[PDB]
Amino acid sequence: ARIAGINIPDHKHAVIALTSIYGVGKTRSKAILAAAGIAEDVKISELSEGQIDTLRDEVAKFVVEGDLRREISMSIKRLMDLGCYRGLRHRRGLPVRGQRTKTNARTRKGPRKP
Amino acid sequence: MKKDIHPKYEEITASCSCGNVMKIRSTVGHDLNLDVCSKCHPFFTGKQRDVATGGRVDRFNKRFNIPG
Amino acid sequence: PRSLKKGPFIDLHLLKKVEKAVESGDKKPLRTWSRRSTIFPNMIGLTIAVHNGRQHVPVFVTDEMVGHKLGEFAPTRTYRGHAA
Amino acid sequence: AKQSMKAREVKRVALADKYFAKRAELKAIISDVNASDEDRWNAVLKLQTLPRDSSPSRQRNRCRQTGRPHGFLRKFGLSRIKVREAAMRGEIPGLKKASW
Amino acid sequence: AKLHDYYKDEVVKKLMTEFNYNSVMQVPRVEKITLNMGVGEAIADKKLLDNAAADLAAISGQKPLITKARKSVAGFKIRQGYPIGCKVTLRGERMWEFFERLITIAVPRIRDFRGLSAKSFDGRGNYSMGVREQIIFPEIDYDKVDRVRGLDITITTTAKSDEEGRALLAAFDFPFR
RNA sequence: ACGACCAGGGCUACACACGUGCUACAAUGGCGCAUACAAAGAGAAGCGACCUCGCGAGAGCAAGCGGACCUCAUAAAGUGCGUCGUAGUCCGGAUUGGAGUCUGCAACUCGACUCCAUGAAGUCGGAAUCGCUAGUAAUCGUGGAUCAGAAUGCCACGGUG
Ligand SMILES: [Mg+2]
Ligand SMILES: [Mg+2]
Ligand SMILES: [Mg+2]
Ligand SMILES: [Mg+2]
Ligand SMILES: [Mg+2]
Ligand SMILES: [Zn+2]
Repeated sequence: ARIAGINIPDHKHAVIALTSIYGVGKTRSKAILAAAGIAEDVKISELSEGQIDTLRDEVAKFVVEGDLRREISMSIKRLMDLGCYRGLRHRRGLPVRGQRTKTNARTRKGPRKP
Repeated sequence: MKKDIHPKYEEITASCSCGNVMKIRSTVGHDLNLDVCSKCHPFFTGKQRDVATGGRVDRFNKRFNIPG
Repeated sequence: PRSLKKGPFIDLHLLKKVEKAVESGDKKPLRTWSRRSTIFPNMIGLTIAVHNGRQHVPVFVTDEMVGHKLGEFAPTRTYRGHAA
Repeated sequence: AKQSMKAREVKRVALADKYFAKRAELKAIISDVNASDEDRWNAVLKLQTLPRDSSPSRQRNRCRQTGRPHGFLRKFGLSRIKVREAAMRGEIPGLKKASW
Repeated sequence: AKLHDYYKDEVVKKLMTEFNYNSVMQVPRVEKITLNMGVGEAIADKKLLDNAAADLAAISGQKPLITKARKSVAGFKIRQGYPIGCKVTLRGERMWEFFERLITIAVPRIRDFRGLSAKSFDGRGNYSMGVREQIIFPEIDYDKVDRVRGLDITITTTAKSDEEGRALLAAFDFPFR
């Protein structure tokens, strides 16, 4: 229901609910809840306090909250001031993984303006 | 000073990677950690300290154990 | 990405002239053509002029620049937009 | 192609013949070994500055009659136009038109 | 603070044996430190002003004074009475705390720092320098930052000429290039 | 010098428009478990088994095979069970950040692939326009040429139909 992570988990299932917290996906959720020793198909409903407190112990071992957003912002800022190729691509909203820019660069450029 | 119009101003702890620790009054609200301080700077000391124990150049060294 | 086991790739000519520089300090911004090499911590000190196709852009190396290649800090395509 | 590119490719072939032997034994084996002498394998990576052309990766398969860098076939060593006009005269054994 | 104690024992004696002062009231001392952020672009959006003044409240523990235009200038489309800048005057204990905080933590934060100039002495003994970004101070955490901004730092001294000002600052471990 | 050699760059850019494809917008589906049926092809500076290591891409050791013998090589749709129950979702995977592996003298521009993390548009598409008459359309996998490495392209093969 409520976890130490600011993100509040949805009632349906457990592995999917864990994925709702930003920074934890399927495998980390698979590893965390299997370290909890609980069946994976249980909901947060039909569940007591004695499991989500154990989940708070295990999730806190991974660095997963909006503090992870601070890391990615600081990593992005490392590429900005570095004067690297990735920073000028991050500066102009261009793709940085070497994708083609002549066409099919919408997901970076954004919808075209006239 | 006016009473309520100013921000909170507390004495806290500042910790540097070279280990020098300072008791500084500020508005951070909690203890904070400095990767570089005034003793930790090549310019002031003229010595260019190499203690990057918690650092990135060190990651580059353990990663590739290249010799001189 | 270099395979780690092979280790960082450097140009022997660049390594030789940068150690001559690192001993006698900064005399001039030494220029080079090898943009494919990484920058070593020992070379983190001098100013390196990387060739970008026609000129040699001088880029002073910082501590965060270590590990990254030289050619990341030398742009080759001049783009200032489309309507100017 | 031009005579310069055929002269350029022969050179690469020739150099590779000499260093093909030199390289794999000393350099590649040392670079891949698990013992991995940190000092000595590092030394030979700096030592991998022999002529670039002596690399077998620099060889471009050109047609042995014309020098076409495209449309190559490793079965015949020729380009696409050359293998078609050589097969049409029956100058290649067992090569007839396919139909199934 | 720390440098106020450090001033009163070491700095006063290190200066009167150097300039041969006859009175201890003759030595240079610092009046105030003025931090001036001129936002300028506030006329387009004044909520930006509400951010930038708050950064001064993050830097020093003092609510800043929102300065006005003082006159109508057509070169910048501002009129007289428009709030355009923020200024904090630091005196006393808060000045000394902020001065140690700047010398110890902030000034060893500028990238590729290679010594600030001794040429900027105002010609009577007051020092002035200009920071370009606010994230050199440890209180400014960048994820909540709207825009990086510059900051004027003005050191006001009791010096009569510039050499007394540079000798007062250089006794406090000032990084003069 | 419009000839020749070399290093680096570019042919990969990007306010845009078009063609051809891949992936989707989901429940005739996604996901997890167990399990079934191919054809065709390639291989010696090559195909590389078994075993061990690593979550994995891969690494180490190391046979057999110039091949109806060995290898690539476990076909997938399908079948049975369980869950998700119409949501921008257990859909979709774009993008991005960290950590990697291989090849190659060298993966910054400008390779492929793996792991973790984020989870964009998109909910069936206007005028208009394309292909197809049967093992065809539609769909699902497989191989090869080119090739050190680099296929959603191309050239072939079978399954359902
Ligand atoms: Mg000719
Ligand atoms: Mg080639
Ligand atoms: Mg092209
Ligand atoms: Mg729906
Ligand atoms: Mg078919
Ligand atoms: Zn320090």
